[PDB]
Amino acid sequence: SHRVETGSGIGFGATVKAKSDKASEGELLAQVEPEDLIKFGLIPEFIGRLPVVATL
Amino acid sequence: SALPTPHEIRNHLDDYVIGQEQAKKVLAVAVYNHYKRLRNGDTSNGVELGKSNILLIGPTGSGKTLLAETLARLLDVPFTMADATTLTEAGYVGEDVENIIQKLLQKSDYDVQKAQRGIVYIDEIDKISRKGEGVQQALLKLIEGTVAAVPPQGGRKHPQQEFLQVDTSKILFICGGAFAGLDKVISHRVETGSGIGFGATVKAKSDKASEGELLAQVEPEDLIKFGLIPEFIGRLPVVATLNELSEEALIQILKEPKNALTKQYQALFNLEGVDLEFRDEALDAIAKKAMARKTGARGLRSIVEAALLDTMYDLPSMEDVEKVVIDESVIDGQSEPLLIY
Amino acid sequence: LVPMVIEQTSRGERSFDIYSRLLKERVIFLTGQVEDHMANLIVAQMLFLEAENPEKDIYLYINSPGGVITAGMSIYDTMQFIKPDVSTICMGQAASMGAFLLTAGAKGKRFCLPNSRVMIHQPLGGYQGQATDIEIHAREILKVKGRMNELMALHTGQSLEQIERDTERDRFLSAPEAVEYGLVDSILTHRN
Amino acid sequence: LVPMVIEQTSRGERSFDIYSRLLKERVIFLTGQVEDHMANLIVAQMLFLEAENPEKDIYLYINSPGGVITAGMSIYDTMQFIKPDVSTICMGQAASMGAFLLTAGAKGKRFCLPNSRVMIHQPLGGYQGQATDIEIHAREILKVKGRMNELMALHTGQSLEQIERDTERDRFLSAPEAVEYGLVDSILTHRN
Amino acid sequence: LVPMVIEQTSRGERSFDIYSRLLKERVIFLTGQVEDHMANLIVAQMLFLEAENPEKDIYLYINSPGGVITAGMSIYDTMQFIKPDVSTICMGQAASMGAFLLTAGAKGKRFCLPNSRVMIHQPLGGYQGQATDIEIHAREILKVKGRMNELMALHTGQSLEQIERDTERDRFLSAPEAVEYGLVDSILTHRN
Ligand SMILES: Nc1ncnc2c1ncn2[C@@H]1O[C@H](COP(=O)(O)OP(=O)(O)O)[C@@H](O)[C@H]1O
Repeated sequence: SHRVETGSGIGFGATVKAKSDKASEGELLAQVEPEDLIKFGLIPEFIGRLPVVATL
Repeated sequence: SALPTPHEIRNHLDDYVIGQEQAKKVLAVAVYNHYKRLRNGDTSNGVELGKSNILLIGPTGSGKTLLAETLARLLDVPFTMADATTLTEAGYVGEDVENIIQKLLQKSDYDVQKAQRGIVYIDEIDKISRKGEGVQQALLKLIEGTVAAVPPQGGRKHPQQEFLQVDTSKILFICGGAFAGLDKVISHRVETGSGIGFGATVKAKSDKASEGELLAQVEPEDLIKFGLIPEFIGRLPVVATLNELSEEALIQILKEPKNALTKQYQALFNLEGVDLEFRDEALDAIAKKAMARKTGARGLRSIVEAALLDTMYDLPSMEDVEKVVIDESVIDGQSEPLLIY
Repeated sequence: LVPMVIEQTSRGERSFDIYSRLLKERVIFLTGQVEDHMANLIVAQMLFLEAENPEKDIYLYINSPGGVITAGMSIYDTMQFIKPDVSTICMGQAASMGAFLLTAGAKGKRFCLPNSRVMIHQPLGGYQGQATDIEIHAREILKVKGRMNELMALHTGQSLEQIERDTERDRFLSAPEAVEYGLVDSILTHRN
Repeated sequence: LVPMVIEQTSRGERSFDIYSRLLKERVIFLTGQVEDHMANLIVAQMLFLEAENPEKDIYLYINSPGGVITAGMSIYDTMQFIKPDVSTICMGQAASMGAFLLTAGAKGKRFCLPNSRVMIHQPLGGYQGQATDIEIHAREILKVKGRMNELMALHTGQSLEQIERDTERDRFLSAPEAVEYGLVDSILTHRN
Repeated sequence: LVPMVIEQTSRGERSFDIYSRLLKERVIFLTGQVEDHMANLIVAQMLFLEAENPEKDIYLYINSPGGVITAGMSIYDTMQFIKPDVSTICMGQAASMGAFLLTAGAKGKRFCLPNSRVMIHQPLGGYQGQATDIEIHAREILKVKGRMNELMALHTGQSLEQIERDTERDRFLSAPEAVEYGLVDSILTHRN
């Protein structure tokens, strides 16, 4: 989300308040990128050895 | 086995790396020297030739690790890497710096000659700066020569009973990192010191060259403002800057490199008897998608794979198909590659 | 008393004021009468926010009874000069300068709350002295009125003549009526 | 002088203000006469609280003798806009503006102390000038009067006619009486 | 009241004031009536910036209705004395002293926003006392009038005679008209 989160965090309708509110789950996981795995705590070499990823 | 001249090293490096012309020359002589000396122990005098470390200051997904990896492949020598953020001072739970020596020897296949002619690649040097300092103090010595006790474990548990000591004064330490913010520091020293205001210069014109040209003007003082202790900078005499990959670069990277993604998919489809083409229109659009999501060069695989996933699932179960022409609409998901047989 | 808030980050926890915390989210508050000191503060915030990201929108919450035209124009010029679009939201009251600054936002990003009130009128002023000096000041304020009406007609879309007649005296407009007049583009009633 | 309190957690000790500490617990204080400066402060707190947890309820303590209509509507619109429910608790007194923001809380989450006092009346105002200008302001305030009564009837569940007759003059309602009128749902006496 | 901001760098995080943060970027704000106290503060800012880098330009944003002559001339002499060039930007309003400090900036670096007003007039004064004392003060203010006009003609490029007639009474000038007179060199409307 943080990678694909654009706009402010606090404010009126213009701002996106969906942060906590659960709307969709598979949608975000489907657009997963190796860059995201880095933040999660996975060394680049390891995530670079697994090119394919299957979201369930 | 005469070492490859700098020109040869550069010409070949271009094949697998598009751009970074200045850094290519820097990393060409630096290695030509680091090995020209090792192969000549004496100097027809009493001189004792030293070592010159390389500091690769470039942006993310620019080809820092690739250059270090592809440069080692031109020759036949070991290659290792690390991560500065995974190290800590002594006395703490954090992994010790000596551990890096262990990994280096393992890749060397339990040998000293090879390990002595190895090219370690520290990374993520940034973010361990002042307010960090302790971790930079330990590395400060290893990079400029130090004997270290190598735990005897591995091939036949390393029979040598002297912990297989290794001199760390012949290992080319290519310490890289993406110094996020240095561009601003340099701008305040080489141009107007106003970043905010009606007369300042806000970077919103998609000037990807700005970071590259700014970094080229880097000086040691600029690194001091970044946090890097003066001693560490002195240990790294050579500095090579990398530019920011633009849309044109990515387009070239998809076709020009010998191991280009396009060629890879073309090779597997040729094994099935079907040909594959990539319209230039499709290629530029793919590049724009990467910049939009800032995925970088690493995200190219994901984009092309997603567009060819369905295709791969149907090609082996079909007959008479002998050619495919990927169009601009295929990648976005609004079309399906036409099968013209 | 302004309450404090904690922001959790990688380096740790950072303390911020309620107003400063919202400034980090590109939110500027325009409260009270418009004066030189207050206007310069808003200008500094706009210029500051532009540097971090010139492509992110800026939100300006307007709740004011009005003010001096000179100070307001400083904010208006700054809004149009900076690259990022400025979104204006009306909460409570919006007077002559508040409404002028409210309709000066980016087309399609001018919002208003359902129970908000918008007022527009002609400029006020005066001068005491010789007739020659009065003539100079009289012509000066007249040009300002024409210059303000021209800008109001541009953003709202109404004709210059209509803006002139409607601004001869105080004109109160609600959120729906404001949309018809063109002072705002949408009304925010409920989240999403 | 506001006292300083300590919050113990497994992150480090942090000294907070009595009001700021309660803000972390979704508690907002509405004290004194309602005006633009304090109204914008309450609005900022509401927008900040929904960012931390837009599902948890927000508590608003109301002890005020009333205030400006525009300032209060800013808070009312913000309350009904944010996703989380706003729980209103009346301690001390709640006047015209305080009562409007009290009954504007989430249904079933409006509370009042046993000795609290509530008051409701029509809006006040006035204007000095030309007759033509007086008619403009006279019609504007009348629209507000009707608009406030309509909203009051919606939340209280009473008829628009009853509200107009009762709000013609000052009407004092105790906590037990406010429950029958609909301004509140229950009364808090002891911690059960 | 004044918002706070943070500057993230490799070294760490530093909390800065909105006005102090802009000072690092060589930006000085001249807001409100000119006086000795505010003028001294501006002078200190100029001298401090000169010490940091005597080769980088300094930006001065002018929005003021005028003030004391002595306080203003202190800034003028300080701008010309320091080696760095001082760029002046007119925002909203520039009165007699504000306009004198606007045209006093470095050539080619005097800017003005499109919706801005500039006023110039002869200095004001007075004195009560003996006749012989009035003659001394009366003769002194006349020198200031001529001395100031000589500087305006030098920076603007006009003739002393033209300045005398124009400054006899209040003369309002817009941004386009100021460029013709030479008070400013360019108009800033949009970035790039
Ligand atoms: N010039 C280039 N040519 C080919 N591939 C590149 C180039 N630049 C980056 N890449 C791609 O990026 C990846 C390596 O990124 P890298 O440069 O190591 O990032 P960082 O510099 O942040 O460590 C490789 O998978 C490689 O294919």
